[PDB]
Amino acid sequence: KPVLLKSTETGQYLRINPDGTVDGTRDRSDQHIQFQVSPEGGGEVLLKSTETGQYLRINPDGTVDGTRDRSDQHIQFQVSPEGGGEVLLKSTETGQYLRINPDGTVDGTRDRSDQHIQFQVSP
Repeated sequence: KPVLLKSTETGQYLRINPDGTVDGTRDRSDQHIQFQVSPEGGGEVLLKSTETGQYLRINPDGTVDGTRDRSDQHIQFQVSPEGGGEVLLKSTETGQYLRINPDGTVDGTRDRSDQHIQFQVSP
């Protein structure tokens, strides 16, 4: 089933836009905030835009975008329970956590103590 990925701090939902950019929004009418979680091998997941088919990618330089390249090694995530229903979403290849900043940009950070990397996943 499609889930939403909401940063607990800003109430912003992760969005992959058709043009490949990734950002945050509070417009729950946006069809582009729905994701399909699917398995990659035994312990990782992919986070796919239901509407566009793009996978969330954290690049080595910390930028976050969408790709349909299934061979990409920067689309695999580990989900860690953070207590209180919240989870962190960590890219396995680079050790970066997904972050939604207050200005609505989305990027990666290795800093596990950052307050903008906690997500609430809802159906």
